[PDB]
Amino acid sequence: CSLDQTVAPGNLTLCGNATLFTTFRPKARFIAPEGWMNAPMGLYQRADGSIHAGYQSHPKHIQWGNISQGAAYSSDFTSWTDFNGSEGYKTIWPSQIYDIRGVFDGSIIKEGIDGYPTILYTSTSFGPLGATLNEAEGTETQSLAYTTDDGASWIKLGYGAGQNPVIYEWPETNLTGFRDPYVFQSPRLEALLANTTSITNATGDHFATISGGVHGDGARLFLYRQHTTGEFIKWTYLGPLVTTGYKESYGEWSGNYGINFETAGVTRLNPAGAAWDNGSDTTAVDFVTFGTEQGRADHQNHWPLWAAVDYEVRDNGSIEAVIAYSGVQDWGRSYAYASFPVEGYRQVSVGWIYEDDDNVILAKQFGYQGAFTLFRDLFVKVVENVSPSTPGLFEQASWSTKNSTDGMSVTVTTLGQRVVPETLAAYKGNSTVSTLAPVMLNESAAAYTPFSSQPTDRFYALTGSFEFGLNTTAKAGFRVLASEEEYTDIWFDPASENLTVVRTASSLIKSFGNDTELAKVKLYEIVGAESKTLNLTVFVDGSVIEIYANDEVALSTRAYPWLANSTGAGLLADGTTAGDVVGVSGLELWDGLVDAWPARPANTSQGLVWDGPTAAMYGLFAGY
Amino acid sequence: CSLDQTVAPGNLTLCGNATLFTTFRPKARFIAPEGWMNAPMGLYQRADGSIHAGYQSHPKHIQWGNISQGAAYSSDFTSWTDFNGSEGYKTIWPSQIYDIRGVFDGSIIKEGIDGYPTILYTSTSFGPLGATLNEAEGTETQSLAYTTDDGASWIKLGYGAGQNPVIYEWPETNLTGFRDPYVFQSPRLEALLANTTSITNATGDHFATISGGVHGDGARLFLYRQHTTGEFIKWTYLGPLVTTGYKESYGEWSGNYGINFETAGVTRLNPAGAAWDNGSDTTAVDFVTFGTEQGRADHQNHWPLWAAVDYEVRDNGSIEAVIAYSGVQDWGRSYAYASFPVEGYRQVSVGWIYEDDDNVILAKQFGYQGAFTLFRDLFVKVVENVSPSTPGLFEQASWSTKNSTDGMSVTVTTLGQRVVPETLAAYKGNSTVSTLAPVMLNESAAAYTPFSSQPTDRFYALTGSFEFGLNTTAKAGFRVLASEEEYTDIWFDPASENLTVVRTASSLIKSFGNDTELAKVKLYEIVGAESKTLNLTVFVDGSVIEIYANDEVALSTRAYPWLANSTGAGLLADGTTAGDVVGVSGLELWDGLVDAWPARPANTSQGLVWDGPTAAMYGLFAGY
Ligand SMILES: *[C@@H]1O[C@H](CO)[C@@H](O[C@@H]2O[C@H](CO)[C@@H](O[C@@H]3O[C@H](CO[C@H]4O[C@H](CO[C@H]5O[C@H](CO)[C@@H](O)[C@H](O)[C@@H]5O[C@H]5O[C@H](CO)[C@@H](O)[C@H](O)[C@@H]5O)[C@@H](O)[C@H](O[C@H]5O[C@H](CO)[C@@H](O)[C@H](O)[C@@H]5O)[C@@H]4O)[C@@H](O)[C@H](O[C@H]4O[C@H](CO)[C@@H](O)[C@H](O)[C@@H]4O[C@H]4O[C@H](CO)[C@@H](O)[C@H](O)[C@@H]4O[C@H]4O[C@H](CO)[C@@H](O)[C@H](O)[C@@H]4O)[C@@H]3O)[C@H](O)[C@H]2NC(C)=O)[C@H](O)[C@H]1NC(C)=O
Ligand SMILES: *[C@@H]1O[C@H](CO)[C@@H](O[C@@H]2O[C@H](CO)[C@@H](O[C@@H]3O[C@H](CO[C@H]4O[C@H](CO[C@H]5O[C@H](CO)[C@@H](O)[C@H](O)[C@@H]5O[C@H]5O[C@H](CO)[C@@H](O)[C@H](O)[C@@H]5O)[C@@H](O)[C@H](O[C@H]5O[C@H](CO)[C@@H](O)[C@H](O)[C@@H]5O)[C@@H]4O)[C@@H](O)[C@H](O[C@H]4O[C@H](CO)[C@@H](O)[C@H](O)[C@@H]4O[C@H]4O[C@H](CO)[C@@H](O)[C@H](O)[C@@H]4O[C@H]4O[C@H](CO)[C@@H](O)[C@H](O)[C@@H]4O)[C@@H]3O)[C@H](O)[C@H]2NC(C)=O)[C@H](O)[C@H]1NC(C)=O
Ligand SMILES: *[C@@H]1O[C@H](CO)[C@@H](O[C@@H]2O[C@H](CO)[C@@H](O[C@@H]3O[C@H](CO[C@H]4O[C@H](CO)[C@@H](O)[C@H](O[C@H]5O[C@H](CO)[C@@H](O)[C@H](O)[C@@H]5O)[C@@H]4O)[C@@H](O)[C@H](O[C@H]4O[C@H](CO)[C@@H](O)[C@H](O)[C@@H]4O[C@@H]4O[C@H](CO)[C@@H](O)[C@H](O)[C@@H]4O)[C@@H]3O)[C@H](O)[C@H]2NC(C)=O)[C@H](O)[C@H]1NC(C)=O
Ligand SMILES: *[C@@H]1O[C@H](CO)[C@@H](O[C@@H]2O[C@H](CO)[C@@H](O[C@@H]3O[C@H](CO[C@H]4O[C@H](CO)[C@@H](O)[C@H](O[C@H]5O[C@H](CO)[C@@H](O)[C@H](O)[C@@H]5O)[C@@H]4O)[C@@H](O)[C@H](O[C@H]4O[C@H](CO)[C@@H](O)[C@H](O)[C@@H]4O[C@@H]4O[C@H](CO)[C@@H](O)[C@H](O)[C@@H]4O)[C@@H]3O)[C@H](O)[C@H]2NC(C)=O)[C@H](O)[C@H]1NC(C)=O
Ligand SMILES: OC[C@H]1O[C@@](CO)(OC[C@@]2(OC[C@@]3(O[C@H]4O[C@H](CO)[C@@H](O)[C@H](O)[C@H]4O)O[C@H](CO)[C@@H](O)[C@@H]3O)O[C@H](CO)[C@@H](O)[C@@H]2O)[C@@H](O)[C@@H]1O
Ligand SMILES: OC[C@H]1O[C@@](CO)(OC[C@@]2(OC[C@@]3(O[C@H]4O[C@H](CO)[C@@H](O)[C@H](O)[C@H]4O)O[C@H](CO)[C@@H](O)[C@@H]3O)O[C@H](CO)[C@@H](O)[C@@H]2O)[C@@H](O)[C@@H]1O
Ligand SMILES: *[C@@H]1O[C@H](CO)[C@@H](O)[C@H](O)[C@H]1NC(C)=O
Ligand SMILES: *[C@@H]1O[C@H](CO)[C@@H](O)[C@H](O)[C@H]1NC(C)=O
Ligand SMILES: *[C@@H]1O[C@H](CO)[C@@H](O)[C@H](O)[C@H]1NC(C)=O
Ligand SMILES: *[C@@H]1O[C@H](CO)[C@@H](O)[C@H](O)[C@H]1NC(C)=O
Ligand SMILES: *[C@@H]1O[C@H](CO)[C@@H](O)[C@H](O)[C@H]1NC(C)=O
Ligand SMILES: *[C@@H]1O[C@H](CO)[C@@H](O)[C@H](O)[C@H]1NC(C)=O
Ligand SMILES: *[C@@H]1O[C@H](CO)[C@@H](O)[C@H](O)[C@H]1NC(C)=O
Ligand SMILES: *[C@@H]1O[C@H](CO)[C@@H](O)[C@H](O)[C@H]1NC(C)=O
Ligand SMILES: *[C@@H]1O[C@H](CO)[C@@H](O)[C@H](O)[C@H]1NC(C)=O
Ligand SMILES: *[C@@H]1O[C@H](CO)[C@@H](O)[C@H](O)[C@H]1NC(C)=O
Repeated sequence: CSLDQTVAPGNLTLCGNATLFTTFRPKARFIAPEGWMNAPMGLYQRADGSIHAGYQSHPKHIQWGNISQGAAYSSDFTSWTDFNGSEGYKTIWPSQIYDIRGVFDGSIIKEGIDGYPTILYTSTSFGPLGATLNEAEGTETQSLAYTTDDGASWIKLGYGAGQNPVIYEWPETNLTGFRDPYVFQSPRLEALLANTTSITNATGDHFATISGGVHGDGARLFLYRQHTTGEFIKWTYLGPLVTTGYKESYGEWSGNYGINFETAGVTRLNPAGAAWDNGSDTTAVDFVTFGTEQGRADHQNHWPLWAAVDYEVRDNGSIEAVIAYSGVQDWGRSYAYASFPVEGYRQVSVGWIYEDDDNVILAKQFGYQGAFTLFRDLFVKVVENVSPSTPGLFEQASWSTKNSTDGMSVTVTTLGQRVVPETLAAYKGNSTVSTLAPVMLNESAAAYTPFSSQPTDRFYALTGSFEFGLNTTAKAGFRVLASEEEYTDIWFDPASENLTVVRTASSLIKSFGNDTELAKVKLYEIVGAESKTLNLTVFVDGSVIEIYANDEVALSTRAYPWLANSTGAGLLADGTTAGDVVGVSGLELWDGLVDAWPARPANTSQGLVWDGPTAAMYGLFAGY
Repeated sequence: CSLDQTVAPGNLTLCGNATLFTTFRPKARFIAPEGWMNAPMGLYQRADGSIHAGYQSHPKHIQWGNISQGAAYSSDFTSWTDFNGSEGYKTIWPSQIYDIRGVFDGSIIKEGIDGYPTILYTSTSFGPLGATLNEAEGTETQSLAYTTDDGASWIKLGYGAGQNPVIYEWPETNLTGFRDPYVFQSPRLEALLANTTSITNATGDHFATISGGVHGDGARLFLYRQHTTGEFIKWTYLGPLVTTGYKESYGEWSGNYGINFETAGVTRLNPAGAAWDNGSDTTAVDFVTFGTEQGRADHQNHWPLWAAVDYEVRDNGSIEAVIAYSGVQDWGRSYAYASFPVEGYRQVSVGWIYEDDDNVILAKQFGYQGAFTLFRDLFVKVVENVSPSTPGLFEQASWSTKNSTDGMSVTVTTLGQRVVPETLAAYKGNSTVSTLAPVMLNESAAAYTPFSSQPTDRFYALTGSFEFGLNTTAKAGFRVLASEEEYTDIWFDPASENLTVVRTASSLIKSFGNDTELAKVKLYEIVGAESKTLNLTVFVDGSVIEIYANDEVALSTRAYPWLANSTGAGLLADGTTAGDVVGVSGLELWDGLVDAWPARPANTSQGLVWDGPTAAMYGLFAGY
């Protein structure tokens, strides 16, 4: 096997384990030291202000199995340090009959057992497990563990009656799934339920949702309430919080609700960030975020969605979250978004970006799979003075509209997402920053125009504001990871409202995915404006391309160019003329970003192992 | 609930957990501190000469489950000390996907991994498990662990390819079972296989049997050989060592071979004890000991058997053990005999005595279930100058006969069993010993004649030699645990050759078993003798009654009299007359025996617990 990146790639399947470890690997984001990772889990801000991040982990393997919590910490979301204990960077692992099949996703009770941070997680045991299988009660249960050393280790409650698992009875029959407990406090829900606590006897200050669905009848998010404040064993099922139909879609801007929910969370936001009011803040909005499965033909059958909801109290002392509008958290190769509270009235969200090697052709050669997204502040995005002639504005798809008294302008409300400012500041400050001159794209514009300053490697950020005419048919955007022979094109086409990532030339290596990514972006036209603007920011980090538009739309994807010089970037233009012009301004290149794992050497592989012939006998894990 | 043992028992099912802990509990033998125990395991003589004894254990429960190795040690087989570590008296427990369903029986490689004592044990995982179920490959595998601290703790090899489990492929299809690996060295088998090692490539100095069978086609003992000396991962299947038919019986003296073997072992003995010759000792005999299941209507469907075998070498480099004669290791409520080598050319055997509460009526009230038998030296019993007119002598059922040159006398050979002398010496020396006058049982004999000295509690031993006429129809024996209203009768009836334990009056508590126990005993008549003699020794230890006849026949059973004064003992006589007389001599009572667990308080209960509703969901363990 040749690793010569100045010539065409050979047959890379002949290369040894982890021989391509550094070739495509992100350096500026959260990623496991090696091996398989998936969903973020156990996220919390520790007492010292640092962030604890857990993740679903299978060290020394490149497929899922024996799933455990790997963990690390950071003071700024950006520069991280691994925990190191008796199980390396793992801090929770399968060890008991109730969780031996996997320590699945879980979330944090900050003041839990004996006052310590406490995780409620899905403990899995034997049997068919999956939304398309005939799962039985007991295969997925919910269990507790607590930490006396700020996440270096966790102590599980004992197995048995009145101990672990703490939630095991299915709340309804024929579930498609029963996992991913999300624990949260909610002055809002407490106020809504306060007149019904005699019906249920549940008066605790923590709520928990469990994600699932019902066979043949769509997804469900089940709401539990802690029975008594300061006691963590008894959780009382109230009722279904979110109920959607079998492969129901709210429309083109909203993905598809599939057959089963995963990793669902509940939050309340206002324009500044997290809102902890009881309903009295008229600017605050209740949101649910959730993954759905089997409602999508590609992207591992997974949609990471969100919905704004209006809560209604049922007669039996439960809550119906009625969906008001519904959107997409990320349109690309990401899933399993977890959100958590951060000091200063913030709610921060992070997800998992999977690879684009679904046939597992070069996974062993990588020696790892997966990374996180960047950490994102959630908030209510409010756009004032929106023109009523904005096309499709009153579909109110993934946004709400409020007319002015005179009917001449509209206020638009939707979910806002932006990269946490700590990361943007660290990235910019550690990079070589080039502030680029504005560019008018007209009849003289080439299809591709390289920036006047170029990246030096596969670790950079780009930003720009693209000003379009209101009736434009021109397209513009950014080309990244570019040489003559390999490149990835990020286009926005205002006439169709489509942001695309064209990957037909992303790599000479043909086994990686090359399908076109697509997001919908609504340019809310402002009253009196004779143009409409797209603010586009792109992070390039090894193989990750993570795109943000207007602090609203996110699209994560993957590109794996072979050639060492496929690092360039610049502007894309199509159909720009003397009359149909695209003005690009606020252009900036940040070359280098940050080394996110300063204590790690370049190659943190420990090799790969095979579980042997028993893996197929047990039938639980691939074994590699 | 009343614990008044001076009046009739009330409804004892109303009593709390462990309220009857001391009432019926053995004090002079190996028993767990509390809870459930079954099979002995991991038996070995440590480097300091002490004995390490493991056992199948489920603390704080009174039914089987989460099965683990509990352990203790002794310098003399008699006075024991518990290990105490992070898991109390447990030293191996379910902890990995491959053994999470139970750490089943295993045996010791004394010089194993890195020179340390090493256990090869059955590691169980999920799925139907049992001889009457449809078990699949992987549910029972065989795994290694080693100890660096003389049995205080064990370190398992890692899970995976080339590590644990080390034996997982079924050697034949449709097995009824695949467990209880018995590792042993054998100069005999090495010599027999030495000319065939090119066929198999297996040249190690350790052999291992695995116990099982084939659906519809009887039991099997599978023989493996360590592939290479000093290496413990690779074990090569040679072939079936013992093959018996579906519920085949060798006859009235031999139990029934059932459908599946459990806890099988292989040894070689001579008249003095263990034999380590290569075949050159003409006095040595090869033996297999084994449990069988589903060949018996009662006694938990279990026979603990043994067979003398003659080894034949197969063309494919394996061994057929052809059964020469076949007997019973214990005729009562015991099973799961394990044997192990002890210094001074000894092979020592010990089994598990279960309770007689098969409907689980008072198990919670006990707070424990099970004990060991006494430890027994195995040897070849040889009886010289046997008269050819001994009835049924040439059936050669569970013995062999060799005629003298002149045909006027016979040498009889069979398996000998006797209590280890360390235990007999300690028992006698710590007891109040009464040497009783000989008694002729004739026309004046009462049905029951109390001994001139009486026991003071339920912990004593009796011995006597009963001399019968060659054509007697009289019966005699011992009554034990006796008051006016409760008693247990041990009879021998030479005319039928039956040793019985009649338990119709054993207890006023009606929920315990009351069926009559039965053993066959052959009194080998000596040339020139005008009488035949039964040497009968009985140990009474709480509820255990353990009977030995002629250092050959063993019968363990249970009696649970309620009354505090049901402790007496004496002679039984039936049909003795002026002409048909039974002479009893060598009579001795040992009152008190030994406190086998001197560091333990009287009540070592830690209470009982319930696993909760998930026990029924997982379906593996009762949960209590
Ligand atoms: C099948 O069998 C399995 C094996 O038996 C079984 O698993 C075992 O289950 C039991 C029962 O649930 C578990 O026991 C619990 O353990 C908890 C602690 O767990 C952590 O620590 C242990 C032991 O720690 C040591 O040993 C290891 C090994 O050598 C070392 O690594 C450590 O350094 C440490 O060593 C020191 O201590 C040793 C002696 O113990 C010394 O020898 C040594 O020199 C050192 O000094 C670890 O083994 C655990 O690891 C395992 O589990 C983790 C996950 O948790 C895994 O990641 C890991 O891989 C291992 O599998 C773990 O790290 C105990 O806290 C717990 O005791 C509490 O609960 C019980 C009730 O259940 C009470 O009786 C008890 O009193 C305790 O409750 C009190 O305290 C807590 C807080 O401390 C309070 O919340 C509570 O309210 C209560 O308060 C009381 O006291 C207060 C203070 O005084 C007072 O204020 C209050 O008022 C009140 O009175 C319990 O002992 C055991 O860990 C499992 N073991 C394993 C290996 O899994 C399995 O379940 C069975 N399966 C089935 C299906 O049945
Ligand atoms: C799902 O995930 C699970 C979790 O990841 C996974 O289970 C884990 O599997 C791994 C991999 O198999 C296991 O790792 C092995 O561990 C062996 C030791 O195991 C014992 O000790 C550990 C750790 O001990 C400490 O930590 C605990 C907890 O705090 C304390 O209680 C102890 O006191 C002790 O603490 C000290 O050390 C800590 C740091 O480690 C310090 O922080 C602390 O301050 C103290 O100083 C225990 O956790 C184990 O307990 C568990 O298992 C037991 C049963 O074994 C249970 O009863 C218990 O409940 C727990 O479950 C246990 O007690 C290692 O020996 C082993 O490493 C050897 O093998 C690997 C290859 O596999 C080699 O890479 C490595 O080099 C070692 O091999 C060398 O050494 C041996 C002899 O020592 C030689 O035989 C060998 O040939 C080789 O020799 C080499 O070195 C020689 C010397 O230099 C040289 O001469 C030679 O030439 C040669 O070079 C390995 O690390 C891990 O234990 C499992 N953990 C658990 C919790 O189960 C599970 O499998 C996964 N499942 C699936 C389906 O995938
Ligand atoms: C003495 O020791 C015991 C341990 O053995 C210990 O714990 C008790 O253990 C017994 C079992 O021995 C448990 O009994 C079972 O209880 C089930 C119902 O339990 C519910 O109601 C109870 C009564 O109010 C509550 O106490 C329970 O609370 C505990 O558990 C919950 C979790 O559910 C936990 O949140 C709490 O904190 C408590 O820990 C609980 O709410 C019964 O379903 C079960 O019934 C079986 O057994 C009966 C008697 O044999 C039958 O009548 C039933 O039909 C059924 O048995 C059948 O058996 C067949 C054959 O196997 C099978 O095929 C059928 O399907 C069926 O199962 C049983 O009665 C008891 O709950 C438990 N108590 C606890 C934990 O508090 C004691 O605490 C200990 N005492 C002391 C003082 O220490
Ligand atoms: C690089 O990293 C790997 C870990 O990923 C590590 O270990 C190797 O891992 C691979 C899997 O990635 C193993 O491959 C499998 O091997 C099976 C046969 O193995 C036997 O032959 C080998 C070749 O001589 C031996 O090396 C093996 O020895 C080891 O294992 C034994 C225990 O059996 C142990 O005693 C020894 O000590 C060694 O540890 C062993 O004797 C194959 O059956 C298996 O085949 C599957 O995959 C193929 C390729 O995809 C297909 O062609 C097959 O059809 C089959 O896949 C199918 O998949 C579908 C879909 O899932 C399924 O439905 C079908 O049923 C079917 O399964 C596979 O090839 C490899 O054995 C293992 N090597 C080891 C442990 O040494 C490497 O060591 C590491 N390299 C380095 C240098 O570190
Ligand atoms: O680690 C468990 C936690 O992860 C979640 C959230 O993702 O559950 C994920 C889940 O499967 C993930 C898995 O499967 C996906 O990809 C497959 C191949 O394209 C596709 O067929 C599946 O429909 C899709 O779910 O991802 C990897 C491959 O990327 C694959 O090996 C995994 O199965 O994990 C559970 C058990 O595998 C599944 O039920 C579940 O969908 C969260 O819900 C869990 O807590
Ligand atoms: O601990 C596992 C090791 O023990 C052995 C040797 O005994 O396997 C025993 C075994 O079952 C023991 C068990 O069942 C017996 O009693 C039942 C009730 O009378 C009867 O129906 C069964 O046929 C008989 O096997 O004993 C207790 C009750 O005394 C009961 O709970 C147990 O099942 O353990 C395995 C799993 O339970 C069985 O497959 C096996 O027969 C040894 O072979 C194991 O290493
Ligand atoms: C990039 O590398 C390729 C292969 O070495 C080469 O053909 C090309 O000219 C290089 N330079 C570029 C794209 O500027
Ligand atoms: C409360 O009512 C809802 C709507 O009928 C139902 O789905 C839920 O199961 C009920 N909650 C209970 C029974 O706890
Ligand atoms: C909102 O404004 C638009 C444009 O003026 C108008 O068509 C629509 O009827 C208004 N809606 C309401 C509720 O007044
Ligand atoms: C570089 O990044 C580090 C780690 O995130 C950060 O702490 C530091 O402030 C950055 N340097 C700058 C902004 O000069
Ligand atoms: C824009 O995207 C939609 C999917 O939402 C698709 O149907 C349509 O064809 C696209 N149009 C163009 C011009 O890209
Ligand atoms: C034994 O105890 C019972 C009940 O207290 C009593 O009736 C009997 O007389 C006692 N004495 C004996 C058997 O010698
Ligand atoms: C050796 O021969 C015997 C008798 O045919 C057979 O049962 C056994 O499986 C053979 N051993 C092998 C194939 O290893
Ligand atoms: C053994 O001795 C008996 C009695 O003398 C005789 O009947 C029998 O035939 C003898 N057997 C042999 C093999 O000589
Ligand atoms: C009493 O028993 C102990 C423990 O088995 C033993 O060591 C001691 O020798 C015995 N006492 C005698 C024989 O006097
Ligand atoms: C002796 O035991 C056998 C069972 O081996 C039985 O068939 C026979 O009836 C018994 N006879 C007497 C008199 O007890």
